[PDB]
Amino acid sequence: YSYTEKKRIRKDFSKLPDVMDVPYLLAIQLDSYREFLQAGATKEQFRDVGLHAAFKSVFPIISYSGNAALEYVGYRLGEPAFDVKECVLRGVTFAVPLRVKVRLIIFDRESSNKAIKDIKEQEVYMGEIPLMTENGTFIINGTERVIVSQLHRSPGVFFDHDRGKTHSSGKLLYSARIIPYRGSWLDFEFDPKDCVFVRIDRRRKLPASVLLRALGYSTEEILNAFYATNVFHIKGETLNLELVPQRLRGEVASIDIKDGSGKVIVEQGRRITARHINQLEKAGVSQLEVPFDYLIGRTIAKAIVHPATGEIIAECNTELTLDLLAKVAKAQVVRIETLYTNDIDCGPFISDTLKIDNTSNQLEALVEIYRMMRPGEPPTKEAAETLFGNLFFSAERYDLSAVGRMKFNRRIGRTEIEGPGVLSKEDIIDVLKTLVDIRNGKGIVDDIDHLGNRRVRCVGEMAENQFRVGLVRVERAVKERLSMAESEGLMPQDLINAKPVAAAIKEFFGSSQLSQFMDQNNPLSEITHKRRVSALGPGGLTRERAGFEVRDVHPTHYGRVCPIETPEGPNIGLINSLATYARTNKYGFLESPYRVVKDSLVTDEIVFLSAIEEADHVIAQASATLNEKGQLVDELVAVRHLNEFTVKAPEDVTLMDVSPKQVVSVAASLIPFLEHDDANRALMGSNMQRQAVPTLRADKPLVGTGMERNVARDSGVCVVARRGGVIDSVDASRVVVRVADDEVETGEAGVDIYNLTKYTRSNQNTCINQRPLVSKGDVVARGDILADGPSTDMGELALGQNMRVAFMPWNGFNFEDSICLSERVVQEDRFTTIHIQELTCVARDTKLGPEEITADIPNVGEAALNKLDEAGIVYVGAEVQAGDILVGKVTPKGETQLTPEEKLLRAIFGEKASDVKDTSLRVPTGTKGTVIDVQVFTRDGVERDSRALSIEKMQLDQIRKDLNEEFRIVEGATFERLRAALVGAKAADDALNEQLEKAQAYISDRRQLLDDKFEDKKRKLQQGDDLAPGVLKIVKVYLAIKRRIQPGDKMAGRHGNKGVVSVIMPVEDMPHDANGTPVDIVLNPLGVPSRMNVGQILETHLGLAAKGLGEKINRMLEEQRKVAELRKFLHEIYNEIGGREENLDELGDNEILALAKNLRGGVPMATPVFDGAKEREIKAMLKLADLPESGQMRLFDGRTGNQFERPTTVGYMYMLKLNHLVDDKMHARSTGSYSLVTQQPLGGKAQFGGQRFGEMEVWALEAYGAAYTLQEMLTVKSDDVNGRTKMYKNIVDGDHRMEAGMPESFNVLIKEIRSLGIDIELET
Amino acid sequence: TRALDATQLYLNEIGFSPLLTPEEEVHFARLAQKGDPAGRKRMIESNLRLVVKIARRYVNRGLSLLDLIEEGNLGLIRAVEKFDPERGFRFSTYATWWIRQTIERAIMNQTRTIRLPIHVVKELNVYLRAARELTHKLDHEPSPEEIANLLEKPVAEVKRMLGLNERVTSVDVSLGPDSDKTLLDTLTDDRPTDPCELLQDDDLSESIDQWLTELTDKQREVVIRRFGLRGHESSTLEEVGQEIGLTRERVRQIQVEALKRLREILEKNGLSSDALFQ
Amino acid sequence: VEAKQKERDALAKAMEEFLSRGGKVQEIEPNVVA
Amino acid sequence: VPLDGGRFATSDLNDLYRRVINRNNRLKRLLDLAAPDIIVRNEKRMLQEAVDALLDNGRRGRAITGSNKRPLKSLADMIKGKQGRFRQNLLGKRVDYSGRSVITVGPTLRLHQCGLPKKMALELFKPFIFGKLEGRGMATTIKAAKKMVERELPEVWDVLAEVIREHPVLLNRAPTLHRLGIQAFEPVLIEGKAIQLHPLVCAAYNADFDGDQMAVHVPLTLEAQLEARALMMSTNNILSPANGEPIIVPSQ
Amino acid sequence: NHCYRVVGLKDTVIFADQLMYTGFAYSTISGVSIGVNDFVIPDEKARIIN
DNA sequence: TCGTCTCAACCGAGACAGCATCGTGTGGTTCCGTCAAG
DNA sequence: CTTGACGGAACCACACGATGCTGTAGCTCGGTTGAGACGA
Ligand SMILES: [Mg+2]
Repeated sequence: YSYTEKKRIRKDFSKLPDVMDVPYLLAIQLDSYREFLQAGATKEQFRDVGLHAAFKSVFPIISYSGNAALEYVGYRLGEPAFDVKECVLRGVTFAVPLRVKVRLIIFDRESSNKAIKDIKEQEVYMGEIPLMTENGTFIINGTERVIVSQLHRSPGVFFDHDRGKTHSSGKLLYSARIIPYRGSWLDFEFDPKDCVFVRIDRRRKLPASVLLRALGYSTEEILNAFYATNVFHIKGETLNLELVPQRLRGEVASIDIKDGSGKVIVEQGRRITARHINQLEKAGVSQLEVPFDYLIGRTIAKAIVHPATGEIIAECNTELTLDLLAKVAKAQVVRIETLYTNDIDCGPFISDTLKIDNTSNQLEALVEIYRMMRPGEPPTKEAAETLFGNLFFSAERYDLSAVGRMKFNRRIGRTEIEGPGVLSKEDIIDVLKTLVDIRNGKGIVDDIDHLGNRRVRCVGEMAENQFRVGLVRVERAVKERLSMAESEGLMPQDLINAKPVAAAIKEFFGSSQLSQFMDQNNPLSEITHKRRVSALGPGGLTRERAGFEVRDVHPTHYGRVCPIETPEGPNIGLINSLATYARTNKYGFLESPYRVVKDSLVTDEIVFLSAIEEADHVIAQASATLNEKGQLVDELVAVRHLNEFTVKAPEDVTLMDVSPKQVVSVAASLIPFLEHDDANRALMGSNMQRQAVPTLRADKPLVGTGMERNVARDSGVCVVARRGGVIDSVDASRVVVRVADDEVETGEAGVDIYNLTKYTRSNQNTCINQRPLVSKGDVVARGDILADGPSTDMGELALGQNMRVAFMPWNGFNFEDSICLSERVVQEDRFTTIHIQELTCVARDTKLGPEEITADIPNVGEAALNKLDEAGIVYVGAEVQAGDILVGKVTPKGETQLTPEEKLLRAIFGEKASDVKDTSLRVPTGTKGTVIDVQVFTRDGVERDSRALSIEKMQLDQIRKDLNEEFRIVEGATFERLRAALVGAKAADDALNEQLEKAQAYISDRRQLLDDKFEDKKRKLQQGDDLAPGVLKIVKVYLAIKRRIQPGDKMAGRHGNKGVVSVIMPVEDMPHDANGTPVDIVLNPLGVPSRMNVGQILETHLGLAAKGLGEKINRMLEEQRKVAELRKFLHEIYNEIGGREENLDELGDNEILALAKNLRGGVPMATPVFDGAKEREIKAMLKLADLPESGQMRLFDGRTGNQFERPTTVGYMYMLKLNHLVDDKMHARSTGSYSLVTQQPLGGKAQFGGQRFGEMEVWALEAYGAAYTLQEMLTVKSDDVNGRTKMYKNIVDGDHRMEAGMPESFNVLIKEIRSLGIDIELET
Repeated sequence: TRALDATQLYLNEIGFSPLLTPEEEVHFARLAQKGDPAGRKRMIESNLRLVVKIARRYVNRGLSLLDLIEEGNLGLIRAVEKFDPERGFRFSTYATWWIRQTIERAIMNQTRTIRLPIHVVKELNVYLRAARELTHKLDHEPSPEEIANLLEKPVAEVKRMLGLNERVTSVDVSLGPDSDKTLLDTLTDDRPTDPCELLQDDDLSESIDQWLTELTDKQREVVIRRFGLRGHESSTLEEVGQEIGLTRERVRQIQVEALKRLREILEKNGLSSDALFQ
Repeated sequence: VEAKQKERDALAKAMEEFLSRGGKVQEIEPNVVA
Repeated sequence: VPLDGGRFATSDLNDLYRRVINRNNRLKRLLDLAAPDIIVRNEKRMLQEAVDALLDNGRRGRAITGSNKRPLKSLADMIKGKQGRFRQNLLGKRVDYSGRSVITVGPTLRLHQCGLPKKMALELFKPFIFGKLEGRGMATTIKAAKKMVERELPEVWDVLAEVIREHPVLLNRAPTLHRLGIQAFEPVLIEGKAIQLHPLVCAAYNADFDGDQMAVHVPLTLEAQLEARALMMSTNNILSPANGEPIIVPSQ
Repeated sequence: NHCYRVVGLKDTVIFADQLMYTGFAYSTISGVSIGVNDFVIPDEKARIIN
């Protein structure tokens, strides 16, 4: 029992008991980072894939025409010296070195143990490690970016149908897309005219016989082993045939096969049935007599070269004819090798593909694959062989992991799961056998929309591939540099280069699409952006490449891929999510656990089951009747065996579900009543919850799902307790806890600091902060919540707030799906939000004059100079209005060519002719708030501003203050430990002296430790950071806008009901009941029939019941009753039909008062997704708290006062706040600066541009029969020179003439057309 | 089918280049000295293997390989044009040095948009070479402080020298793979091209024209002739001493009292310093 | 895959035989360029 | 243009034109030395691929730039730009006197009027308020006019409300679906930042109040206002262009 | 559509706001809501399912 | 026995050093615009 | 209404590298085109 559960317990309604606790959410990226980095390991590291596996495949090298070797035992990880809270405010991006030890061993180039000169030394730091935090994110140059799990196609060969318009046939085979892990993309297309032709990226179509002859297999042996295995002889009655009963099954025999010494099997014109097959099986006659007319349709496998004749009488892979059989008879051929194909058997398409284009020589295939790669070049056998080896056999620019060989072995059939990483010709034999088996029709075709055909990758494999590419580039550079060098003439450190791997690890996080910016506006976005499964990026399908193939789901995703979590817009279906209980495998495969059930009893152990065995095994349903004996009471349950739902027997199943929340992801599972909603609007509500923003007062959610505390625990913004103990002092800047004597070491017992995250900037310009929820003098446990982040309160996830909500169309304010608020939300500041707005200003150095932070700026009034100091920066916490100068930036100018009007207005006012302009940045329109802090970065060895000195002195006194308070708490812990030690038998004496000396040594070690920590902080804060070149000082001011509720804000609930508020209506216009609480936010009753979600009504009914119980316990606490009445009240609450009771455990004085003070503001529920609360417990909870049972309240009309002749429904709806406000989208522009290619306005002049008046806008404009505004908006608003001037003069003077003129768009067009030399003239 | 490319066609065309003994090149250089259009043609059509071997080393640059083989044969023909056979050595090293000079000129003139002379690109090349040498032992990002300490140069000087290296990217390759919006419509010009700026210019011109027409004649004349606003040139009282007033102090006092009158009528018209210069 | 692993094992065996057959280890500095 | 820190911002057309300039200069310096046939064939082929990279990109040249992976932009990418083979004036056209906002429903307003907040009403009527301020006789300048509309004075609403009651505005959804997405209305003077709309026109918009981004348009001359109140005022386009049913459809 | 076709434009659009206003007022003073008793479940549905 | 009528792939969109002037920095006087002083 | 003094441009000579040139020699779906097929 945790300490947070004593303050808040959740009334659950799960009729099914919980058999498995919710696992770690971000463990996949955690152990992927642990496998790729290998920070904590022994001297014998793991042999799995990663940076060590990428280094061990390349680092043993041999010099061409020389003797050189490089050995390594391992690498050494670097120590992260940059603090996270100082690198988000300085810009260090978590730099961490990585040094390796290379052994340069030389030889005498004779393959013997002679001249063994080994030089074992540590090399330079190969790049910089990312060094991500424990939360699962890493900072990339100030901002925090995360990786996305690439859900590309699985490595291997698939065989689908792909019926399209290009084939123009009902039954056709698709192209075999061989997909390796990196590089060497090969294709195998099946031609419709009984042929097979491979394809390439840029080359044309090539036959499969040339590919086999280039791989190494001869055409005759491949044509023999491809079709069948049958030999023909000439013995006895002029021919001898080997009869096969398997090939003759289902074939209409048109000839006589009466051989067998007077026993006829099938007569002429009789179909071969199973009786003739059984007769041939019981006879066993291997020799049959056929006429010579049947041999004409057969095709030979190899060339028939008789040794007596001396010439080739039959070509390789050719048909037999009436003269060819006579030639083979007269040439005295003993054994004839030919293929046997039937209509009921597989069609001989491989022989027809091998017989095409006369491909029978190895040199012809070599020059064909040389012309396919480099056409029109010098045909060389060695160069083409080396190119084919580097493309197929060698690992040069080609990396394939073992999962592709595992998928190929699972496809073609093999007992060994692990295969070789290099491709061979035997895999080509398996894939040709697989494609002719697919063209025969046996087996099942693969589905490209399956979970097995879409592998979920991570950052580790792609990072290892990029590091391997950079490492083979550095190895090629070192081999090119050390070609003519020697051992004593060169150096092992100077020959290596860590620059290509540093450039590769730079582009892997800076210019890669997979390392996009992390959505940190909401903790749900923070936990779901790690678990995104996107198909885009390199080696995947983009938005236009999706079609109708990867946007659909197969029922093999039972507990693996959640389809109710994808971003709405232009990409739905190809970007997927990861489920809750789904755990990836070692091979990167998505697997889900299942409960093994026998015929009589139910087992306890759980095994993670893959997708390849679920197609053969039966999977039952966990939502079944159980009589507490381990058996199903029903005789028929909805099960699935062949990836399709059906009905089965309870003694026939073998597996069932673990939990019903294993199929849904963590985005949609936070919405209650998922089984009452449709997946469309639940997906929309999950998307708006992922795109949510925090609030000011974090009110706890009324109707909860139970996993709110779990998703608050796994979130990195919360404060997790490493060790338990009592809490000494709680502060909003930092908290400290004591360490008990059980879970502690000998020395340095009490050491626990927790720097709370102050008001800093997120990625979507929203504020983040940590609020403590504990007291002084209380004990905690391991993993306890100390301080909750934004949109989290007192240990649970608390995103928005709740208010009284009814379902009524009220005066057209909630017209279709709109919102009508009340004055309580603006008077109590409930759903208001505060954004932190960034403003990055640079102070660069130009060639005509440098810039600096100088407060003496020309054209500055009194209201601007009063805010800024003698330095040039506004003070901490000043009110910033619209159109205020914040930063100080003066740029010089020379030869400005000033007008006489400007010097006249300068000489009238008597001001000095300042030749230095003012290019200081200002706020946009609609921003009027208060700044909180400013972060300044300067270069190393440059002049520093006095505001920078004030900032660094405030930071150093804050750092010294927290160092002093942690030194104070550790010396208080040491003194209380010594005082608890000396009281035992005080009245031997050598031990006490020893312990005092050990305590003095410990406190002096802590003193010198804080001295070197302060020295490190001073040497890290006084130095300069790596900034952009040409910049003297980089400042950034953090402006916080205190935004309130305005008419037009975005408001949506939890079930996908998007709406906009209308105005600020008062508290009296809304209808009220007889109790005294008027309704606040009124919704429309169209959200329930149109959007297919009835969970609105159930959620608002449970919210009404929860507010009834909360008001009852509030008036019970007001009435000053005893604790026996409160525990009887909790007993009659927690003894419903659903869920379980956890009463009679908490103490009355502490825990009961704690749960009262922490549950007076509402109680949370705990409902599952597919076996949640039924309606009868909701009717009981409505009827026990003096509320109507159907939600049929009787309300009073506030507007007209007439009594309603109908009962209404009110309640409480927990809604969310969105990042769809008006202030970030408002563009305020009347006149904007025109562009350079045409006279169209654009941004950049401290004003946002307009919208795109493209083709559809002007099409809808000329939809009506008008012509004057079409040219007015095209020659007056844009694309003119003097037309706007004469029209403004006509507007100012008043008279209108409407002169036509000549626009500049015709001038741009005539220049762009006469750039090609085109005669254009006017007739007139 | 056949290849519709140029590099393959060039590689097939250069296959007929012979490589005889050095006495043939000695005789060709002797015949090219007196003047004949056969030895120069043979030297330009029989020595392309060294040209393509030079051009294969300068791959992955801001140019194309056709430009590299063109500067190679241009340096070769400039080497054999003014070729002196009195040394009696091989002209392959001379053609190699000429091709090195031509590829240095190609790096100088065909890489960056801003053109550079020889000395600044030479000091940029040795500075980037020194940075490449020191970054192998530094194992971090190259900063100008260590380069200035190693090269015995001031930090501001090497900062101004590295400031010339712009390395400008494209205007269509935006941030990210999905280039839904280019960088042409992002930034604007630095000059005043807004209709607000020109509108304020013409309104201020008409306003000061009305204020000069509403003032006295002598004050408007001394305000228009001195600054050159109302159809006047760039002349002053030293040039208008025989035009308006002979004494410079008298017309200077008239000018400053006219400026004070303009300031007081702007103050009475609702125009102050804070309302004009923010 | 297998050929690179066999070359790595052969190079490791040759380095072990060179280290156990009279050869020593030359410990160069971590930051040294020729 | 000079960028931040002495840098510059150039297009690829400068690079391709400079490259064909240098190749023509090398042609000029090579034609005057009695050159053989093979090198002038190679140089004319080089100029052919150079001017082919000048006019188009992505066919046979495949020229790359320095320290990047994206190909250069030819003059086809100046006459067209991005988004297929559509022109630069046809791909994007940022029109002046516009700005995107979010909409909301206003039920207390008629069909012949609407709502509009003052924060954008001070700028969408900026030449009108400049003409009225210079014609009535309170401020003949324009910089003091900008100062008094940015200082939030008390008289700016009284001098601004004359061109609010009887002045049309245009409003278009940024996802355009049909011809009813553009409309004409009459603003009033309200508080806040977002725009109130007519209730019975969102069905003609096919735009439920889901918090999208809708942009407004204000034409400059009064002739365009008269013809907009003739063509797309909501008392004129009552019938839908599909059939005989009205596009103003009553909601639930 | 019928009253639009028989009266023109101005009387239609002045009828439209008055009909919208009385519809808004009669929606405000109405009292319908979709509840848990709104979705009536017949007892023969489980018989059909079984 | 040959001209014309389909027919399936092909392609493309939504280094180093030296030589001969050279161009604005760097004052150099000089003219100009202004500041006291009667 | 007169007089004499200092700070800021204004071409211009001097000039310090600095421009400029030169020699060493080892996804679906529509317009294009080559190829088989049939009758006068
Ligand atoms: Mg919407």
